[PDB]
This record gives sequence, C-alpha cells and structure tokens, in this order.
Amino acid sequence: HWGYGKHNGPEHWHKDFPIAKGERQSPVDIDTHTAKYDPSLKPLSVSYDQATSLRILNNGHAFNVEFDDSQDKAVLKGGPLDGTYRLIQFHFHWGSLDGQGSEHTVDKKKYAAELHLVHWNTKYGDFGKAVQQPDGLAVLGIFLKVGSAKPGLQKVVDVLDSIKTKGKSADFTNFDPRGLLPESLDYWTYPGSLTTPPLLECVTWIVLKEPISVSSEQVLKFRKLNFNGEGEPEELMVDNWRPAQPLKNRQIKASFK
Ligand SMILES: CC(=O)O[C@@H]1[C@H](O)[C@@H](O)[C@@H](O)O[C@@H]1COS(N)(=O)=O
Ligand SMILES: [Zn+2]
Repeated sequence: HWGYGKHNGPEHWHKDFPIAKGERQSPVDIDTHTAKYDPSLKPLSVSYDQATSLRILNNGHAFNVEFDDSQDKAVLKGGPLDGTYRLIQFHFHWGSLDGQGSEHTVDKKKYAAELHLVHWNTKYGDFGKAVQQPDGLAVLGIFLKVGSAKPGLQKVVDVLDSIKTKGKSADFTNFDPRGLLPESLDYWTYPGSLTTPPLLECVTWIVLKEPISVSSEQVLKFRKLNFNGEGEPEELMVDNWRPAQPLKNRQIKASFK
C-alpha cells in the first residue's frame, strides 16, 4: 500500500487517493510575508491539564501517543476554532538528516521534524465522523530544530526501543503533552487536510511560529525506528513527511504581526 519509499511515496498517492490533488491539501509552504494578521482571532486555548495518555504505537508510518478521548480531558479551543476539539493522539514526522523532516515549511525552510497534536471536533461525536466534515479536526503543528535536548520529550524517546517495528505498542500512561509546547502560542492557520492517506480535507491547521529544540541524540533515536514489521528486512523509519502542496485558493492567517 502507501508509504514514503520511491515506489509508494507521496508522488504515487493520487492513484489510490484522487483527493491528493484536491482543493485544500496539506502540508503547504507558509510564506510569512503573504500571511495576513487577523485581529479577529481569539486567543488560542490549550487545556491539557487532565490529559490521559494510554499507549504508544508504531503503525508503520510513524508512532502515535494515544490519549483517552472518551471525555473532554484535553482540549484545544479558541484561535480560529469554533467549539471544542478533543485531543486523540500526537505523532511526529522527521527526516534522515537535520536539514529535512518537517511537513510544513516556513519560507521554504524545512525543519528537522514536526509534531502534530491531533484533535477532533466534539460536535461530531466521534473521530470517524469528524474526518468526514470540513471542520472535523484541528491539528496543532510544532516544528522541531536540533539544538539542546527537550526534557519533556525524553520519556517518548526512552520507550521507542520497545516499539521498534510496525504493529508494536507499549503502555504509555501519565505523559504530559504540555512538556512539548514552546513558550509562545503565536501561530499561522489555514484550512487543509490530513497529510497521509486518506488525505481527507477535514483539518484546520494551527502551526506554531516558535520551534522547540531537541538534541541530536533525541532525533537520532526517532531514526532507529522501523517502517517494517518484526522479522522483516530493516527499513529505517526516516523521511516520513509529505512535501508542501499547492496553496491554491486559500489564505493563511497569522495570530501576530
Ligand atoms: C490523524 C491521523 O490521521 O494521523 C495519521 C497517523 O495516525 C499518524 O501516525 C501519521 O502517520 O500521520 C497521519 C496523518 O495525520 S496528520 N499528519 O494529518 O495530522
Ligand atoms: Zn502528522
């Protein structure tokens, strides 16, 4: 099926998933000098105090840290969002080298990685229903650059040895997503899609201006993961990012001047 190799990578996805060439695809390049400050945007509200992490899973495309979303325990509100969006999982996209790995780019600049905190609009009752709606999901994107270590990331790094291959999962309770946020919540926002098949156009993207720093040792451990299942020839999980797609008829709004 789909992946990030030469023979099944983003260039091929449109054949099985025609929406790949659709009206509102992600990610995009964020041209900082074309984005429009929008003084009408309300403050962004990240409410993660009651967040309940459950499990970490290698799904053969990335790794997901999953949360209990049966109640409003960890939510995103405000900014461009109407109503309440519940945290369901977060994951990363990253490169084989520090100079690439992010999905969104900022004035064409690629970061070493990008964290995605995925939330679904509670008005639609469940995640499966939400992805079929133009405002079903809100994904908070955060760039990673290589610098000093991120202490709040180390617990994730530590457990990767136990989910090396596709299908593996481990208990991952009492992790606090707040440790992954930068100081500033200044952001750009635009209407887009999931960046992997099924590429559904159901996402309000909120991409933070300020990157977090992680250490070389930390990102190196991401790169030791496998796309393949246990017992199969080793394919390192690297460069699991879709490149920037055409902006087409969309505007990127900024929360700041
Ligand atoms: C919400 C979701 O579909 O996440 C999926 C996967 O579970 C995830 O592991 C990763 O591959 O990105 C995907 C695409 O989502 S993303 N990049 O749009 O935010
Ligand atoms: Zn993602």
